[PDB]
Amino acid sequence: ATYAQALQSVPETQVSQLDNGLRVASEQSSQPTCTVGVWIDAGSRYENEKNNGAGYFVEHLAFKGTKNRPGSALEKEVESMGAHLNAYSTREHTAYYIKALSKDLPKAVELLADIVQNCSLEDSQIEKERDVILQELQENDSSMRDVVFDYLHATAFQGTPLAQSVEGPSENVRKLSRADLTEYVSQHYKAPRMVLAAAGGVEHRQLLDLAQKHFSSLSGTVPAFTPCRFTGSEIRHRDDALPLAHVAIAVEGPGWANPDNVPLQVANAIIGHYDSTYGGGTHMSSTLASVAATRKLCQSFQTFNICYAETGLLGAHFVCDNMSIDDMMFFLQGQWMRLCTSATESEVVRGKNILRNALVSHLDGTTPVCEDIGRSLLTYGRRIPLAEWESRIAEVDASVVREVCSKYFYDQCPAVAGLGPIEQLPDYNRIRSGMFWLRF
Amino acid sequence: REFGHLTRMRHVITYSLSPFEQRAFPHYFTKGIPNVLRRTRACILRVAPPFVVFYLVYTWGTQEFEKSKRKNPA
Repeated sequence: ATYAQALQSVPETQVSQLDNGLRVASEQSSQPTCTVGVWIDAGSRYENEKNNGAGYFVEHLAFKGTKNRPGSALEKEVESMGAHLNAYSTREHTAYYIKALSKDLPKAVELLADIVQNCSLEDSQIEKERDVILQELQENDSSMRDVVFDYLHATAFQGTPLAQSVEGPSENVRKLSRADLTEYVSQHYKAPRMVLAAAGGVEHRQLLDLAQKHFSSLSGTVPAFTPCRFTGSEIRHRDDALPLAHVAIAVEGPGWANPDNVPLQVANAIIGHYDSTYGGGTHMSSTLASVAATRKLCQSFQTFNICYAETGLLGAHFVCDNMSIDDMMFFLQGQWMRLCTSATESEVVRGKNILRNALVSHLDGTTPVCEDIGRSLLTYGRRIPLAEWESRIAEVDASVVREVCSKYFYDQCPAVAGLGPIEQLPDYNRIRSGMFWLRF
Repeated sequence: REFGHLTRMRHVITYSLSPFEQRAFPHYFTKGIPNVLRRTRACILRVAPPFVVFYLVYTWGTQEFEKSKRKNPA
């Protein structure tokens, strides 16, 4: 039991492929509980200006009713056997997964096969779901973090489908005829862009049998996204009545490919995260976190590595009062250039340990394992074993971190998104000038 | 009087772009010249006449001084 032995003791995720193109994957270890989910390659990145929000509407109507199971009866079958049904639709992925018992796996697939292929799309359900979506859009408007992230996506991927929000504009939600939903399901829920992931106590042979028996009727054997562009800009929503000032600044990072993710994820791990309710505070290793805790300069800050296929957003999002935005910008940018110019070996080792803990802690529990299987099959084209992750972490050193940070951070036009009392946010010229160090 | 509490403002959305992604001289002559003519037309009627009356009085004073220096046939 020396980590490496444990890493090679993790059961592998066998992958099979039906004729239709559905990629079936399973990982049985011990558990009597399982998480089985269909991952679609659909999302807001694929919808055009008129179809924006169609994926959200389809996800909303997926569980309400099907063809074989009329309406609420579906929920009954989920509740009667104790299964928990859930769905999430990010910008480039969609997923419907149920957590059930190992015994209920033959049924677990069937309900899923009902949801993805033959939904109901009942007109009255659409009519009520329209109001539901409008109110949910209001709730998300109240969500200041989500609003800031959507603003960042809008101002970074300007003029591209990536800038489109997942929920879509409120004007679109009104029209959204049933024909549009049917067309979107037809040309975005095809078999090749499906991964049937199943974690927990599922046998891959049994999964293959059920998938073949329940998914063969799907389309067997074209807009396939386009490389988006980065437009370094900023959107400032000066709303002084808001209590805090949410700010997010990001740069063009790597994609799902481009192994530079591994070093950069280390560098972000060096910056770390911290909010008001934390532990050591001033004693934290991160210089930014220590300074913020010492001077009470923040109520929160986080480092994000949002990475899509062709590109992605790599940066930091912080929540602070109106009188600390400028100092925060200075300290965050200074930490970025400190990593770019002189990373040091000890900091890189700390980041490597933190990132090692991240993957293993995340890959705990049936649902996160199934989600990782689906996301890895869709994005990377394979489920990357934890041993390969360990090797990639090991290959990262101070020089590699310095080089990759200089490639992605040093002298780059950033995309900024502020919201709240953000009048003290430094002007974009000042922010960009902070992205190059005269001393170096 | 410094950034942070200058005033209060709400519901204002502002956009801009990096100086490294947009032209420094976006059609400097396509709309620059029409703008110059527009501003010139706006200010010419209220700027010129005070200067033109000065031009006339300067010329008249100079010519009258020269004439006065000439002899006045006596």
